[PDB]
Amino acid sequence: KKMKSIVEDFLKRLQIFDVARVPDDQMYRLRDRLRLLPVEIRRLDIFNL
Amino acid sequence: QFDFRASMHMLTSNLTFTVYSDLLAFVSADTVEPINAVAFDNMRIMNEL
Repeated sequence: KKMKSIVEDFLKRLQIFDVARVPDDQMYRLRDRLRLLPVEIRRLDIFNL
Repeated sequence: QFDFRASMHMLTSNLTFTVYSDLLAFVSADTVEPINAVAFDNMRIMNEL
């Protein structure tokens, strides 16, 4: 699985940015920084079911 | 002058065979999917995905 499309839709819905001129590095660099964050309590308890 | 006993021989060879050039046509060749390709350390190249 390639996770460019997960972080691409992250920046579409934050309405400020223009995604068509964002290169590929900043999407896979935003990934490696957003992966260290802990999952919050309501979406994590769904997964454990 | 022509001596018959000194000029008659008995030659020996094979019956039949076939000579094949291009030895690598007897080799079937397939390739793993390129996303799953690994280097010498059995670790995947292009860890960027």
